[PDB]
Amino acid sequence: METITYVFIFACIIALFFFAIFFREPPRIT
Amino acid sequence: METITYVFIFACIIALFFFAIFFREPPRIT
Amino acid sequence: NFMIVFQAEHNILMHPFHQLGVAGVFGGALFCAMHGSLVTSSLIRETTETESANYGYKFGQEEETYNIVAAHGYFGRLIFQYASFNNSRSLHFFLAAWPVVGVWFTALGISTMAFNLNGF
Amino acid sequence: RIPLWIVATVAGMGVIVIVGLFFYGAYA
Amino acid sequence: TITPSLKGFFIGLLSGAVVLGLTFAVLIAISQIDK
Amino acid sequence: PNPNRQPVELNRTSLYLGLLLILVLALLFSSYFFN
Amino acid sequence: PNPNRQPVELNRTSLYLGLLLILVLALLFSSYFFN
Amino acid sequence: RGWFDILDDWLKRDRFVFVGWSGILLFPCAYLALGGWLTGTTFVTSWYTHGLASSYLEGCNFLTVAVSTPANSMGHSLLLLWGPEAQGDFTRWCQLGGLWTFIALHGAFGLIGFMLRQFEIARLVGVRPYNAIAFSAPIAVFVSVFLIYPLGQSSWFFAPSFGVAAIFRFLLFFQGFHNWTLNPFHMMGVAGVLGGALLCAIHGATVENTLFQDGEGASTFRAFNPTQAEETYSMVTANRFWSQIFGIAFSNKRWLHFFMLFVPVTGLWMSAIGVVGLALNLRSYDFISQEIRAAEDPEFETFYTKNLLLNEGIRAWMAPQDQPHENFVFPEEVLPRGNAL
Amino acid sequence: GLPWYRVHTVLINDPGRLIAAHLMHTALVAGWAGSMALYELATFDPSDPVLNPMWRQGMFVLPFMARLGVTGSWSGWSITGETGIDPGFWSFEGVALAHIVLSGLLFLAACWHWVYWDLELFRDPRTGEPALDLPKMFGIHLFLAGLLCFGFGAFHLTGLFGPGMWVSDPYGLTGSVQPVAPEWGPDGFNPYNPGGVVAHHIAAGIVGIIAGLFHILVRPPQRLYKALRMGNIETVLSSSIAAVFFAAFVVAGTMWYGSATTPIELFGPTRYQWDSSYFQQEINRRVQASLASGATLEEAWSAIPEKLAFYDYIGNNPAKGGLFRTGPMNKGDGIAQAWKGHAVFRNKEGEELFVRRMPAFFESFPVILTDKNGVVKADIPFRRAESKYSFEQQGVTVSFYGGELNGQTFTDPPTVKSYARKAIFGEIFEFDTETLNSDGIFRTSPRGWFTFAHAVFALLFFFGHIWHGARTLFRDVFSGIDPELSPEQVEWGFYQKVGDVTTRR
Amino acid sequence: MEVNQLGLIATALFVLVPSVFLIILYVQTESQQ
Amino acid sequence: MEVNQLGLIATALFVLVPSVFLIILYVQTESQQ
Amino acid sequence: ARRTWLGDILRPLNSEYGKVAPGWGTTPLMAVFMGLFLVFLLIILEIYNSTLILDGVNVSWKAL
Amino acid sequence: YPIFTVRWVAVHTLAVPTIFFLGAIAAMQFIQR
Amino acid sequence: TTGERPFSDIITSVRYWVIHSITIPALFIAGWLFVSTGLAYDVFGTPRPDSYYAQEQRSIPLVTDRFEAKQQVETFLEQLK
Ligand code: CLA
Ligand code: CLA
Ligand code: CLA
Ligand code: CLA
Ligand SMILES: CCCCCCCCCCCCCCCC(=O)OC[C@H](COP(=O)(O)OC[C@@H](O)CO)OC(=O)CCCCCCCCCCCCCCC
Ligand SMILES: CCCCCCCCCCCCCCCC(=O)OC[C@H](COP(=O)(O)OC[C@@H](O)CO)OC(=O)CCCCCCCCCCCCCCC
Ligand SMILES: CC1=C(/C=C/C(C)=C/C=C/C(C)=C/C=C/C=C(C)/C=C/C=C(C)/C=C/C2=C(C)CCCC2(C)C)C(C)(C)CCC1
Ligand SMILES: CC1=C(/C=C/C(C)=C/C=C/C(C)=C/C=C/C=C(C)/C=C/C=C(C)/C=C/C2=C(C)CCCC2(C)C)C(C)(C)CCC1
Ligand SMILES: CCCCCCCCCCCCO[C@@H]1O[C@H](CO)[C@@H](O[C@H]2O[C@H](CO)[C@@H](O)[C@H](O)[C@H]2O)[C@H](O)[C@H]1O
Ligand SMILES: CCCCCCCCCCCCO[C@@H]1O[C@H](CO)[C@@H](O[C@H]2O[C@H](CO)[C@@H](O)[C@H](O)[C@H]2O)[C@H](O)[C@H]1O
Ligand SMILES: [Fe+2]
Repeated sequence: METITYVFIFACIIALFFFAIFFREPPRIT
Repeated sequence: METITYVFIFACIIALFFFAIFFREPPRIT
Repeated sequence: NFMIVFQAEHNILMHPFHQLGVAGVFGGALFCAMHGSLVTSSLIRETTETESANYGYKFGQEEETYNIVAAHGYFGRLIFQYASFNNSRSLHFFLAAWPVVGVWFTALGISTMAFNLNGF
Repeated sequence: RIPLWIVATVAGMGVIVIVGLFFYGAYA
Repeated sequence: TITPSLKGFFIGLLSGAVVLGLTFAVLIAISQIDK
Repeated sequence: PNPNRQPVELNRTSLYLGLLLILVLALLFSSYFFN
Repeated sequence: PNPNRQPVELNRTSLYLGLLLILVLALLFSSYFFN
Repeated sequence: RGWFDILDDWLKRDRFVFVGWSGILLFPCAYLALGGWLTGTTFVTSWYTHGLASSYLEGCNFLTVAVSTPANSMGHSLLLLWGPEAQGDFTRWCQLGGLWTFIALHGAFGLIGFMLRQFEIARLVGVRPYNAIAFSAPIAVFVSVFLIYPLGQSSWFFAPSFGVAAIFRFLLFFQGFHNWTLNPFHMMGVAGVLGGALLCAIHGATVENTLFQDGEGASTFRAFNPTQAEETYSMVTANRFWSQIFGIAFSNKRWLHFFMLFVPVTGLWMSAIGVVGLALNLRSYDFISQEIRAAEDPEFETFYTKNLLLNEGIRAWMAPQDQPHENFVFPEEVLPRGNAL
Repeated sequence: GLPWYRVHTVLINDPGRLIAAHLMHTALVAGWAGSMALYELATFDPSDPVLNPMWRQGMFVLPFMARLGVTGSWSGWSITGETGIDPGFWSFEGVALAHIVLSGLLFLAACWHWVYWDLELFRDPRTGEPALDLPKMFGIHLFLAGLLCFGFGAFHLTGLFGPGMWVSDPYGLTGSVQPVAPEWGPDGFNPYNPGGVVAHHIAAGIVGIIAGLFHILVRPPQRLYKALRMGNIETVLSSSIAAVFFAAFVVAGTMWYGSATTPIELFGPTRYQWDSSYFQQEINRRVQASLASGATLEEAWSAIPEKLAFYDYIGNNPAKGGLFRTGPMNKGDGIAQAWKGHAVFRNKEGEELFVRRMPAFFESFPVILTDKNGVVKADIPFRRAESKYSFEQQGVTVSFYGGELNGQTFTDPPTVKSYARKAIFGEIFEFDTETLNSDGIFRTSPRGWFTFAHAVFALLFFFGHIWHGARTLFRDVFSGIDPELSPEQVEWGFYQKVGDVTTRR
Repeated sequence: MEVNQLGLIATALFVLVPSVFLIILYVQTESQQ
Repeated sequence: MEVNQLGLIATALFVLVPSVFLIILYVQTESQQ
Repeated sequence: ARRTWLGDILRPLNSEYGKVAPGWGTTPLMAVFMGLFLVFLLIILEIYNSTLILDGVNVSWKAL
Repeated sequence: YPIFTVRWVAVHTLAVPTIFFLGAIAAMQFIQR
Repeated sequence: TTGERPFSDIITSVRYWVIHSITIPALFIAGWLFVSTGLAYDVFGTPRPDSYYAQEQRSIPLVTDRFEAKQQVETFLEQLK
């Protein structure tokens, strides 16, 4: 379950990378 | 740890009883 | 453990007071589900499809929230017209009376088997 | 016509004697 | 070949078809007579 | 904008009922989870 | 009514940053928690 | 207008007993299930399948008559009258337990027909079909217990026999062999049934004791008009009473009646799930930690270990007669006794 | 606002986001398949396919991959027991990797369809409303399903273009993936005939192609369109849930009773093979055939394969587990190491005694030794009960033929009693219980777990079918019945026909 | 007692994941007006 | 490996309790207008 | 609504919403096929159930 | 008022075998045992 | 209501009594003769009080084979005969 935990946390981090890049709140001028 | 789990769930149930009685959404007429 | 030893010593399953109690609890569950389903079935349209139907009722409103005539028509067509309560007060008295009398009889059964008057 | 209470009493007595017959057969 | 169980299956199928046909024929006849 | 989006609600009574359901189910099934 | 109550806000950027902090801290400290 | 339309108008005509399209399935199947049960409990023995007398003709009473299950060597055979076991002979069909499968199959299709009747009447009357939704729970119980449970087991033999004392035997069998009381799905079933009985009693008493005075008589039943638009009882007073007595109270009547729907239906569905588990012998028979502790400690005694000993007694003392096909010969020294524990 | 249990109802009139949600579900399911295969590969021990096969190890998705032809791994092992070997790309790891990659691609497609929901294809050309022509959708999908079924039968299962499927001997000794020719006779409807599976897929695929063409070309009747509410996607959900619970009950039944698609080398034995003494009859038949040929008891019992003796053991019976006894079958009695041989019990006259075997119903069973007629000659008494058939008073000895203790004989009563207590389970095996901390309490096989999950799911989906059929047939009244509902419409003796205003008297 | 270790995490997640879900919904209901 | 078993629940709680907290706040921020 | 190349290709397959065959259409043929399907399901059920025993069809593992 | 109604059919299919069975059960009560 | 004659008017009718004072005794007599003449034992295969056990044996006649159960029952009935 140790390896499962490490891989799960890493996969959550990669999914968070995806959502932070492609589903960010867009910066709006003014 | 199994005894702690049972006592914890029971204590959560009693706390939920307290909040459901004294901090309920008040029924309003009409 | 209490149940199993009681069955061993008194044969409670063959005692008609326990059978009346089982009829009381089974009928109470049946009539609870039946009354709930018939009232829920005949709720008057007061909400949209997105809104929950429970918001159709206001606490303390004077008008009835469901059509008892439609529910009676459904239940009369389900069995026959005279097996259906047209009186809501009679129906709710029956709902109170059936499991209460059944549980009275099963409690008295436990007491009478306490004095060793056992089942058949 | 026959009064309804007469019919009800006759049916009740008939059902009572059929129950008594079944219980007599049970005890026998 | 036709086993005894296959003949029994044919008897059961024919009996079910006869029961359904009799039921629906009687219902259609009474429905036509009434209205 | 998608016009099919709708707001989601859960009142305090539903919160209390759901918490009671979850906690009672956990109290019932915890002995079997530990076994 | 209490006049000191104020709304609480967390934007999506703060959500992403907090999730990154929590997940990276968990990835760092999980080996030591398992030991 | 077409034979289908004329037949449809005839079937849904207002009369004393509604027929409908569902009646074609319901009335034959329900009538045959009831008539088969009465015929079996009146005339038909269980001598060749169980070694039991189970009819009025043999001398049994109302509590002890049953239409018993077929013999274990039948397996899960449909046991049709024209099938390879009975071969068209009605007498051998009755002797082999074919009446049990007759009643079970016709009762299953009758339950289907009754639920379709609920749907049909809800459609014509114009109400929501929540009565059919609620009736899904007795159907789930019947399918799990009388069909799925024997199908998972060795034969139809271990299904309940259609009788009072036979059902009591089924209860004791599940206690002794499955430890069915220890199963949490049965526990949720018990909670659903007892909570439904409680809800029935409490709602009826609450309505009857919060009635508005709408008539001059001391018998309040005549003070209700079915076509009245106003509530016959005070929901505000009932809510106040139960809030001050119990702490919480219903404040939404629609939620109250949905809850009355929800509790016993969910309980019965949970018990059906547990019965499916028992169909594969996936029982909640034991707690492994307590088994290990009892193995390593002779002085450890709880009510659960006593229940395990009682289950062992049930199994060993009832198995030779309840399962005559296995030819269990248990000598007196292998029978568990409390004076040897 | 929307209640929680209705949130997904925002998808009902949004075909693009419905496709996105379906793609997300498909990605989740494919990712589960890949990750489950990888977890099973990480935990699988391929060293002993005879006494520690995959169904003793709690392998759930490995038997399905093995069923359709995937027998090897990139590490070089095979489930049939071979080392070396070349599985090509389509090993267990290759299948798992393909599923993970598929999950990622479906996730990306779901993102695209969620963002670009407003496609002109989903809108009705003459009204501009979101509309799906459900009958022609059914025709297209049925044609595709028929094509795929026909291809699976004619190419994969046949072995024309594909690996074939797992077939085995009746006693699960020499199973392998083989090409299977279709069986077009009545024996194609034998569920234990794999040629029937091939013939089914060919014929049903052709029928599905024909029916898909029919449903593409011809429109539904107006009567059926109104009655089944074919403009409503919830009627598709209701009938689909109905067909799905039908198929779930079918697969649960065929898993529990056994078929050509549920071989015992991949899922373990059935409970009915223990009930009918199937493997015990085969073992006795082989032993008697060896004895009549002129061998002794030691040689006759030493010719029995260990796998066949392992099938004749109640710890491999799927009806012996528990609901909350988790993990593999090895977590129970242990990992089987070697057959101890056949135990023959004799009294002080040297007359053969037979141990009564435990039925699947019994959590515990007494030890009773009878002669060939069936009368009891010896037993083990319940705890401290007094006796007259005990092993000491009648001198019970046990002799082992074949296996590890071939030629040995034990006479000391505790050893003989322990061997009899093990002999109530059938064939006696040596178990390693320390590697997994085995507790000695039986677990069920993946056959039982599959049957349980799918029967429970089928029952719950019966409820789902009921609920959704009620919702689609009663769509006009599910926010409540008509506030102006006429009392004459629901009272008796006002209309001739129920619910028909035109039949007013 | 020799309990299943995963029972702990099972029970914890069985408490945590649905309850949190409800809490999320409840809190976002209170912030709407 | 012979790890501390509680590490699992520790890690899970270390993931779950703060992140859930943030999620709660975020969702109730999105429902305000 | 956004127009796409695949959308323009697939447009004829989603253009007949609500069009019906008048009256009863092919419903009797559908009923015949449903009855035949019911008979087929009964046949395979009683073969599996061993209620229907056919020559050359042994419903057992030993048929292989 | 018609006689051969659906109500007549239901009443008599439950009524005729009821009396046949009741006579059978009484004759059972006079079995010597 | 519904066009059927009320149950009270039916059961209080003299004509109903004069039809049902003949048919009901006829059915009761039919059932009594069904049991008393012993036709029920033959029709339903229920053993008579002297037909549970064979004269020599005291073994309960369970059927043990699926496809020979009919012949097994017939064999038991011949051995009691
Ligand atoms: C609502 C009506 C209804 C329904 C659904 C059933 C259902 C059933 N009955 Mg039943 N029954 C009914 C009314 C009904 N019955 C009535 C009114 C009677 C009194 C006569 C009986 C008397 C009865 C007996 C005595 C027995 C059953 C049995 C059965 C079961 C199996 C029957 C079977 O395999 O038939 C299969 C046949 C069909 C489903 C008919 C399908 C017809 C198709 C669609 C048409 C095509 C056929 C074709 C034209 C014929 C050509 C044949 C040729 C090739 C040889 C099944 C649960 C058996 C049972 O319960 O065993 C335990 C049994 O022994 N029934
Ligand atoms: C290119 C596509 C593809 C291929 C070749 C495979 C191949 C495989 N998958 Mg897989 N899978 C795929 C896509 C694919 N997958 C997708 C998209 C998903 C997500 C939904 C999955 C989810 C998935 C899971 C969850 C699992 C697999 C598993 C497997 C393996 C065993 C397959 C098996 O037993 O099927 C069984 C398939 C059936 C029994 C099909 C039933 C079809 C029904 C009967 C149709 C009924 C409706 C129909 C339209 C009726 C009309 C018919 C008409 C002709 C008359 C095999 C290696 C298993 C495995 O071992 O995992 C490692 C497993 O557990 N797959
Ligand atoms: C069809 C589903 C299915 C089936 C049959 C199996 C079967 C199996 N899995 Mg598996 N698995 C599945 C899905 C499935 N899996 C999924 C989806 C996952 C991802 C989470 C896994 C992850 C997984 C792992 C990680 C492992 C297995 C293992 C196993 C094996 C042992 C089974 C066991 O311990 O059961 C235990 C089953 C139970 C304790 C029953 C749970 C019953 C629940 C708790 C009841 C819930 C009641 C509910 C709350 C009531 C609500 C009431 C409300 C409505 C009012 C077995 C072969 C093990 C193995 O041996 O692999 C080698 C193993 O280590 N599986
Ligand atoms: C193919 C299967 C399928 C599909 C597509 C749907 C789709 C739908 N159902 Mg439905 N349903 C199904 C099967 C299905 N159902 C079954 C089998 C049942 C019986 C249990 C039900 C019972 C049911 C009811 C009683 C209701 C719906 C409702 C709905 C609608 C809204 C659902 C929603 O927002 O849930 C939101 C759900 C959640 C936010 C949480 C659910 C979490 C569950 C309880 C436990 C966790 C499950 C787990 C994550 C998934 C495991 C997968 C499993 C298959 C192994 C939607 C159209 C509702 C409706 O009609 O609204 C108008 C409604 O009231 N369904
Ligand atoms: C001296 C007074 C003594 C007070 C004793 C304390 C009693 C506490 C009663 C339960 C409080 C918690 C209710 C939460 C839920 C809550 O606050 O509900 C309040 C809710 C109010 O309903 P409304 O009609 O206002 O809600 C309408 C809509 O908002 C629906 O969402 O009442 C119910 O739904 C009643 C049915 C559930 C009744 C559940 C009672 C079960 C209690 C025992 C079960 C657990 C035992 C576990 C043992 C370890
Ligand atoms: C609203 C009045 C009653 C309120 C209390 C009701 C509590 C529940 C009691 C129920 C039992 C007693 C009924 C009331 C009794 C009552 O009010 O007495 C009076 C009533 C008859 O009164 P009428 O003469 O006005 O009824 C005849 C009508 O057709 C009017 O022409 O009796 C019956 O309905 C007879 C019952 C036996 C009928 C047997 C028919 C069997 C045929 C098959 C039925 C199948 C249906 C199920 C299909 C799946
Ligand atoms: C199986 C079968 C069948 C069927 C048949 C039938 C359908 C029959 C019917 C039958 C019937 C239909 C019968 C009836 C019976 C009845 C009786 C036997 C009654 C009794 C009663 C009593 C005893 C009473 C009681 C009471 C009550 C409940 C309440 C009050 C009190 C008293 C106690 C008085 C056929 C041939 C088709 C086919 C083959 C098989
Ligand atoms: C993006 C991308 C990618 C990646 C992907 C991945 C990495 C995936 C993964 C995936 C995964 C890895 C998934 C998973 C899933 C899972 C799931 C979905 C599960 C579920 C579960 C469940 C549902 C359960 C349930 C339960 C339990 C809890 C217990 C009790 C019983 C039951 C069974 C109910 C790549 C690079 C390739 C490429 C492209 C893109
Ligand atoms: C470990 C378990 C974790 C469980 C995770 C559970 C996920 C739950 C997701 C929350 C769903 C609610 O999502 C949130 O919904 C509300 C309405 O309800 C939306 O809010 C919308 O309606 C409100 C009410 O009119 C408006 O004030 C707001 O401007 C608008 O956006 C939010 O924009 C959306 O973010
Ligand atoms: C296992 C770990 C569990 C972790 C649990 C963490 C608890 C988190 C609690 C969050 C508290 C937020 O509490 C919520 O705040 C919002 C503002 O932010 C309040 O909302 C208030 O402001 C908004 C914005 O003007 C108004 O629309 C709303 O009418 C008003 O009440 C809610 O009334 C309150 O319920
Ligand atoms: Fe009410």
